[PDB]
Amino acid sequence: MDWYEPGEDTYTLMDALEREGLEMKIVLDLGTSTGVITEQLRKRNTVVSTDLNIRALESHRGGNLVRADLLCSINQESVDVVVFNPPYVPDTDDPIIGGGYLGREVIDRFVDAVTVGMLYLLVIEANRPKEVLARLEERGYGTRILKVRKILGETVYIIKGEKS
Amino acid sequence: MKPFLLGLLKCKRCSFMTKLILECEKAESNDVDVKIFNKHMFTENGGERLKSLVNSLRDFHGRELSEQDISSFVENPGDDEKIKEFLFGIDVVEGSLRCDMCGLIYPIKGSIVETVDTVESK
Ligand SMILES: C[S@@+](CC[C@H](N)C(=O)[O-])C[C@H]1O[C@@H](n2cnc3c(N)ncnc32)[C@H](O)[C@@H]1O
Ligand SMILES: [Zn+2]
Repeated sequence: MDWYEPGEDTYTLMDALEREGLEMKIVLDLGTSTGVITEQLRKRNTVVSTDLNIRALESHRGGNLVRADLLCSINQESVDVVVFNPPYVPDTDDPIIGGGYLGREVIDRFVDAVTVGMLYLLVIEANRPKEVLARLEERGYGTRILKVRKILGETVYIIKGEKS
Repeated sequence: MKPFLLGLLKCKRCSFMTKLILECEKAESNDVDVKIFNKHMFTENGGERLKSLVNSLRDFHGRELSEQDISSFVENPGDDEKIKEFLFGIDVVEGSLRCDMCGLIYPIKGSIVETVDTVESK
């Protein structure tokens, strides 16, 4: 695939975001791909959308586009919320979907760099959601599993993280 | 890229905040939904970032700011109708962002800010 296309996983993240009613924030849509989540977010927020995949950015629904590797080029002090449907697929290092060992390599890199006040992260059962929660706690985030949903292939967990 | 992004981007090499300086090959005006920006980034040093942007875009006449517009915004940041219009109402399609400390360059190509495939200038 040239870029990651909207799937049941993305729609469960979108459904959870919808119920939260995020409004009046500066939101980073990390791994925006072609911007399906950005499209929903920009209705109530100012959104910066980033991806490693230039092809997806070049066919983006539209927004404020940055090609970047996670958050290194982002000033996190300026961002209220980060939303991330990450490459979570175990045992591949495909640049779009691959999460390598446990499907957790990008997730783990993200958790160890994230400092914004609030985050929404999607994970699957194979990533070991509890280890993700734990790592987030270690980073100062109070966490909770906003939503669990079985989809075609696996079960999706939406993690909400917030600093006190 | 719209200039409000200058409140959100940073050099990925320097471990402290630095100033990213804009070079603009071409820019288009954009119609001015939610427009929130990091006001403090544009107020500090008497509106340094704004002055920097105004200089970078001096050959672009689609939209404009003035000494006064900037000074007054620094006074009353609550009155940012003109600032928002400048920061959200312009899109740099072709250009560059340069870290003033290490000279790292982020090309801007087709309005996308490229922070992965960088250029050195020092
Ligand atoms: C599973 S896809 C999610 C796409 C989209 N937001 C959605 O929900 O449908 C993960 C996305 O992260 C991007 N990605 C992979 N590694 C990245 C990285 N290191 N930094 C930023 N984005 C990355 C991929 O290109 C891909 O678009
Ligand atoms: Zn630098």
